[PDB]
Amino acid sequence: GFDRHITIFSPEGRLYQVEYAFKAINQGGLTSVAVRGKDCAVIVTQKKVPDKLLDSSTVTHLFKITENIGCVMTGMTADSRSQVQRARYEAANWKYKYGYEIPVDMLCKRIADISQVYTQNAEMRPLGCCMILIGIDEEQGPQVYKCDPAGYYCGFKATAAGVKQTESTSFLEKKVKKKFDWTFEQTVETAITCLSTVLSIDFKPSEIEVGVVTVENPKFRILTEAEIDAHLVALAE
Amino acid sequence: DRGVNTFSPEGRLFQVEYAIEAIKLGSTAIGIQTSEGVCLAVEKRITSPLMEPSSIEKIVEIDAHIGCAMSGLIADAKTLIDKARVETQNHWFTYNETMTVESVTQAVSNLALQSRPFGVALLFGGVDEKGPQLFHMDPSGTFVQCDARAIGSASEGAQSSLQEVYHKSMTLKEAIKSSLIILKQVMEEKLNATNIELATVQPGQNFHMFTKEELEEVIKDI
Amino acid sequence: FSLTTFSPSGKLVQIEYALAAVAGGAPSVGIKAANGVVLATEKKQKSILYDERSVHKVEPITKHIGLVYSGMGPDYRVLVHRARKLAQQYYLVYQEPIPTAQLVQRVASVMQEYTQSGGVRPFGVSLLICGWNEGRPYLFQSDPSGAYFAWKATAMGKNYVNGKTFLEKRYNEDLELEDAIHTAILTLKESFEGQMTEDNIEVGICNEAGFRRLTPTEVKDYLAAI
Amino acid sequence: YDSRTTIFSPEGRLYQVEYAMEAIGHAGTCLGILANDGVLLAAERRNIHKLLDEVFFSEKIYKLNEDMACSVAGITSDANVLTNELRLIAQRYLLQYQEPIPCEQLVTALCDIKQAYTQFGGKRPFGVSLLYIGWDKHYGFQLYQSDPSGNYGGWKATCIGNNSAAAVSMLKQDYKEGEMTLKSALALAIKVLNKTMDVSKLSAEKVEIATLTRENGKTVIRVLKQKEVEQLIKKHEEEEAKAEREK
Amino acid sequence: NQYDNDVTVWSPQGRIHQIEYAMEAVKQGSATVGLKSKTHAVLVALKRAQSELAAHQKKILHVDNHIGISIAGLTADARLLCNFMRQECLDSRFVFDRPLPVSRLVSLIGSKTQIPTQRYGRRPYGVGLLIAGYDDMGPHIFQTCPSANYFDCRAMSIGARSQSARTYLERHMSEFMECNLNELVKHGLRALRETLPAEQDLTTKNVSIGIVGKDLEFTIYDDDDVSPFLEGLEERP
Amino acid sequence: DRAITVFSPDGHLFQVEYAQEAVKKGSTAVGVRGRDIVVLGVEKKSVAKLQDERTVRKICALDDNVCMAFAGLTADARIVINRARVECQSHRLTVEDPVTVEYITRYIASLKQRYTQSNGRRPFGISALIVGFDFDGTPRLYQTDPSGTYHAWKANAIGRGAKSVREFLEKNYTDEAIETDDLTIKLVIKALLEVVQSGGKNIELAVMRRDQSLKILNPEEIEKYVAEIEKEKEENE
Amino acid sequence: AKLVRDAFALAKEKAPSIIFIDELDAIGTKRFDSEKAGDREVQRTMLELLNQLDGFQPNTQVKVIAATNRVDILDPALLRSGRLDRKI
Amino acid sequence: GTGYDLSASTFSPDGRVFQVEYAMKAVENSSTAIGIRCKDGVVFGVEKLVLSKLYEEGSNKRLFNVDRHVGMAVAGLLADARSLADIAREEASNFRSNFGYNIPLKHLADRVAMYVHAYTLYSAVRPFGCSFMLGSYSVNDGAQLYMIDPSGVSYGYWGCAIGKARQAAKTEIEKLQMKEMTCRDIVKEVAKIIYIVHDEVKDKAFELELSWVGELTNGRHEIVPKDIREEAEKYAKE
Repeated sequence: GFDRHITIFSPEGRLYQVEYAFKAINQGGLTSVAVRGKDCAVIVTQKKVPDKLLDSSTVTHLFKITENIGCVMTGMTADSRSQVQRARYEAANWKYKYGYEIPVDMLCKRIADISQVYTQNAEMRPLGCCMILIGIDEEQGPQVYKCDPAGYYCGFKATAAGVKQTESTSFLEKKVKKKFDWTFEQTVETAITCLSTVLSIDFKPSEIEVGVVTVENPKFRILTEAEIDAHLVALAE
Repeated sequence: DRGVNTFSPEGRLFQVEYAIEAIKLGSTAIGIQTSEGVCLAVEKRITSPLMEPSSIEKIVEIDAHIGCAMSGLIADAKTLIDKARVETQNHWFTYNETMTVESVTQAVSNLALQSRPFGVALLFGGVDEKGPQLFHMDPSGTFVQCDARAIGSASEGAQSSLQEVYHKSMTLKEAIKSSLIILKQVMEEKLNATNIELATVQPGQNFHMFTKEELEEVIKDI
Repeated sequence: FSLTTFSPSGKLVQIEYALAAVAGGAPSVGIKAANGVVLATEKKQKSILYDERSVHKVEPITKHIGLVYSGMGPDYRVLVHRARKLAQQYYLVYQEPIPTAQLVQRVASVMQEYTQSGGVRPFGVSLLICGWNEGRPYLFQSDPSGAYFAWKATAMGKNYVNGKTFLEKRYNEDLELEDAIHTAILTLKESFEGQMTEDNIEVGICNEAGFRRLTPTEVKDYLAAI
Repeated sequence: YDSRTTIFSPEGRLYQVEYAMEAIGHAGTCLGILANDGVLLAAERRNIHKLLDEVFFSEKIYKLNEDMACSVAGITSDANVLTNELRLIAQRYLLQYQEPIPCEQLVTALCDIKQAYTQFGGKRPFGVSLLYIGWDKHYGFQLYQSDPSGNYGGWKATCIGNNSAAAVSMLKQDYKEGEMTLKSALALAIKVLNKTMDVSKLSAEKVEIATLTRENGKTVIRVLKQKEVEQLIKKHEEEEAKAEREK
Repeated sequence: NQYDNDVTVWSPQGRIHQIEYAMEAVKQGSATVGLKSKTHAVLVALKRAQSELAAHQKKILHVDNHIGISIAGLTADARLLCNFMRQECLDSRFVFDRPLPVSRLVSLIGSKTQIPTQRYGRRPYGVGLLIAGYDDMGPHIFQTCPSANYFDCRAMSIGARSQSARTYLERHMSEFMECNLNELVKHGLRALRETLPAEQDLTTKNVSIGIVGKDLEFTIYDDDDVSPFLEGLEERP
Repeated sequence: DRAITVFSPDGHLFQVEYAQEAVKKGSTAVGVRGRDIVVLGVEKKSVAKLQDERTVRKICALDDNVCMAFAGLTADARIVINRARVECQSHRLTVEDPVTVEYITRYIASLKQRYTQSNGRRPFGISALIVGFDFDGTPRLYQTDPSGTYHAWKANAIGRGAKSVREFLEKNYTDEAIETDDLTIKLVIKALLEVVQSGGKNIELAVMRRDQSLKILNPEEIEKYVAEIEKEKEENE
Repeated sequence: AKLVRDAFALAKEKAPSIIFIDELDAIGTKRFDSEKAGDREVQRTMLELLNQLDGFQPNTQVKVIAATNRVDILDPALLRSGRLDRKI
Repeated sequence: GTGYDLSASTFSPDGRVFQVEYAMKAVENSSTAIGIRCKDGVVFGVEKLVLSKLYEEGSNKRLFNVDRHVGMAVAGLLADARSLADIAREEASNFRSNFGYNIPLKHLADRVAMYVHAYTLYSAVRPFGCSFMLGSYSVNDGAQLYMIDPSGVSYGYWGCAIGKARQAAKTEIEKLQMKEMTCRDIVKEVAKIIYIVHDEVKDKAFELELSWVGELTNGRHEIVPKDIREEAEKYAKE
């Protein structure tokens, strides 16, 4: 047998190991939402902090890969940090080999290629962490992409990952089907209300951490407590 | 279990408890270390008369002052004996003197388990500054100094007989006859010169074949 | 062990499972016309959240070599990257032949690192190759384990059987002009469930002038009046 | 019972290798017949789906060297790499000695590589058996058959296909050494191919044949195209009609 | 039991089983004791004999003038450890002309033996080491188990039926610092004699003594050298 | 249970045993000494009308004074001859004296032992046997078991029917019947003739006359020797 | 499950009895669920013993004494105040 | 279970790595530990089982010095713990050699956690059976404390515990009011918490290994003077 134990093709014609890793992303108890807007792209994920002995300063799941690209990680934290380190290394190596900064789509493609190498062979195993990376790209506007443990890198406008990712994707599909572009107030509010409807806790402005990349202002802004509180007050008005 | 490296659940890894019991399939060999020297007696156990007796050899001289008797897979014993010769020659070349039999046995034991472990037991015997010496090396990379050792299919019975027929102040003349009578008791056929090989160790002589069919002077007394 | 493996008596069980996997569900039809070759596939993205101009199913390996594929897209990315590297290496070794159709057979042959060195797990994608730098077009298929087949019209989707039946009944034929892409779209229509649109259908064409992935404008234009 | 390739049997058989060689009989069909002033190969085109274009110009018959050509009968994945390695070996010998490689030496090298593949390491045996026809200065026209076991054989009339037993029986029944010529070899090859292929009146498309002939100090390996093949078919049909009606 | 097959695999109940089996290698071996003093370290090893004709084998291996070890268990991968320790000590002599301190050597041994406990296809070194050394901080006695977890000890014994020797040492460990060389050696001899059944008794041929001191370099005493220590045995089998 | 190159619970080496039993599949091989000539035969009985008898190569030369014969797998045997021939040419390059039969047999046995060692290499299921005149006049015969060993034999008798032919040889291996070259050849016949039918031309004999090249007996002379054997059989009522 | 029922039934029918169940660790697993053994068919009998612990609540007869070596190998099912409570 | 908890490379049907789920059990079984970030430093503390009085004064100590200002308090399988401590020492030395100055605690913890994740990712090698706290102080960055699980990642901790009784220690840790208490009373309180955790109720007598780092030691992570902290042990006893 060992069809479901190693990274080999099943007799039915499937690959069960990556199918298990995708559910491993669901394992861990977390969700994230990515929304692309008219000019910006925002990502928000809940900050599940058990007990205050932890440092809320460093419990984050979102990081700066480069000066303009920011990721959010969903799944096991160790594999998440390993893939974040790999993405930072890839961005730096691209900037060294090619003068211009690495496009977010190319970075997602490289990470997905690494993950596809992982699902190839049998000595190693795929990393159970799904990464959603955003960044402003010239002649393209805001750009959002998702790289999965299989190696399929895609996703745009509104995309979510986590335990209750299906409900968030459904609500975001309803929102994007409603034909109206989101400015840099509506995109953030849409993401916040999506994640709030997914998990109804009213989202006290301490349990989420939102990352924003706009066009007029580049860079991955990890908005502070004041900014998220102001956005929450504006939304709940 | 079955893994050559995995330890047993009780006390000691397997597949080497299997390698050590390869002298059981091997033929009997007995060596006596006396003050006069070291007597190495083995059986050739020729299966057919057409095979040349000189071809079947279980005692090979590692050097002029070291003799070795094998018991087990002759194929593996060839490699071990070749490594022993190479180590002895390297030591002599480096230090311009005769390598001690204990050191040779130590080197061969080091090379014994480093590849599936070798399944042969060796009876090294030679002269040194510490008189004549004999060492029993076993497939599990272990060597022990011994005065009168038996090895082979019936190592138990031969060793038990040697335990009571040996005394601490014997000579070569008594040692050879004791080894030959024991051998005749262990084996199935008689101790014909074409079937029994004998090796002698002397402080002032190199270790040569035992008189090459003129050794009947020792088996007629038997 | 570390290569293409698992071959019992008279069988290639692992290869057969790979072929069951590449059955997929993306038709990705290919038609070799007199003027050129058309590789048309279906991009049926889940919901409208995904994008169609972000990822592509048809990839130009070189100037006039286009590529379409089947199930296991992540494997297909690595395979097309390897094919691009191999074609570039051939063009660098044999400098300036404008190698497309005298290379299409060669690049298909060098698709032996594709499967003959499987990499423990064999690739789960079958790919169709088009090239027209010989005065004549070429359509080749490489499967998860075999080699070049030199097709004239075929499909590699969930309904590839009935797709191929439609191709032969509709007479892929030999006198057909470059605009056999209409027949390719019709063949996709048989293996399509929905109102196919410009972003839903991606097609690349390779004629004697070169290869070009048709933009949604021309895809919608062809889809009009169907 | 089978396990990792490098094993034996309680009796002492290489059952993996035997299974592979028997599987070679399954699928594919090639036959080689050696005659004076010309030795030829006949191959059965398995898949004749009308949706192909036949642009590779050869599927079973492979030109491996100026003075030789082969025909595989195993899995195509190993067949391609084996043909590439065989061409590489032949051209390496040509570079080293500045002389066409003798057929026996080439076949021994290939069977050595196959024996190595079935000998050491956890690597599958090359599940492919191929014929070779060629000409050299020492032995003239030669024919060789190599199996995945790596034990080649110097044959003069043999088949390696599915109904290889029936084909070799038909050859043995209607083989005459010495008197055999290139045209008679063609007739015998077409007849035995018609015997081993159940559908009578075989089309020129389903049969691919190549003949190696010795021109003036030069070896010519001509694959017989469709028109010549069907003309041979027509001559064979005339012979069959005359033989059947004359009774 | 599946989970006990390999060293790499981890048991569901906690610690892995192969290393626990490895500690049985030292358990199935001839007994050996080792005790500290104010100024000397003494090892008393039971030279187990195959038969009366054969010698009593070799124990208390020699490492350097100030360090000596006693093996217990699998003798195959024990001369290897002896060679490693000799090589490290000689490297220390060659690099900075000073005797390698025993603690650093034991740490090196633990680090070296830890890797086989994690690398697939490598069995743990199932050897119990009783290292006696005299660094600048007086004598030292260290016990190295195949689990690569060394221990420092005032007086420790390992081998078959070594629990009785352990109990005797513990009950008499209070009067160990203030003891003469002969007194401490006799303490060790009494400890080892209590290990074997009443039929067995200490002989000059079946015992070995390893003594290292401030002015006394490590020396391996046997039958003629042991006889002065063996006198005044106070034999209570 | 276990059939790999590891020691079995009762000892032995079952893969090596299987290789040693594989020689039974093959053909008989006989050969004798005599101080005047070594002659060895195979007696192959399988030749179809369409296969060339040249390339059977059941006996092959090494250095025009050493020849070997097949018993077992043909491909492994041919690889053995190729490697052994390369080594004979090497031992002719260095050590300018020509190769000795014992040296090449030792090399073949060493190669077989090396291939039996380790799990990767199949243990060369071929039993070779080598005759030939040495540089110092004396012709010798060695027979190499597939495992690791070689033995100098007066008669080899290896292959199918080995037991019966070896019993026949050892029954009447008369040196007075050896004497002359013709007597030696006729002794090899009527011994190999005993195996299977041996009717028309099944015998495939080989000849090495002192310093002459490898002589392969012509079929007509083989029939002549068979007739002489029949004449000797006659007049014995 | 049937055995334990009639044991309780026999105990009820014959005086205020002493139900001395040995190897409680064997009866009840610590819920350390692996696919090697999930205590699936023994959870059958465990809850059966649970529902018969309250059968004799009125008139307070037939005591249950469970003997084991390691109490930690039990889930917080039998360690109940109306159920097994006196751990000694 | 069965065929899925055999190698770390085999994912569970639900998407879990059971090899690390069992490696965490060794940490849960081994002795406990505690590390508290005081107002101007970090104070460690570990109880160690003296399994036999044959052992000398506290050896194979659970506390380690991985760098000049950084210390590691580890629990679990102690041999692999020492190997990982050697790895951390090598990492700190390499960082000091390359980038100069002293390795920041967050970066050191991230690198060692990535190394541990590399060991738990593959199949031939097995996950480390140890969990440790890395504590350090500097004037520039204050005091930091990161805890690494046998497979998890470093997390910032005001006060953390690992080992046999994690919840029992953490309850009183959260009861203690940190962030305004000097490291002296924090030493006293960590000793108090460890003695509150059971020592001889079902085990042998325990020794108190306590570590120090802070401005009172100007960095320079060192073991607290045991002679003068025996009275802190006495206060903990009361």
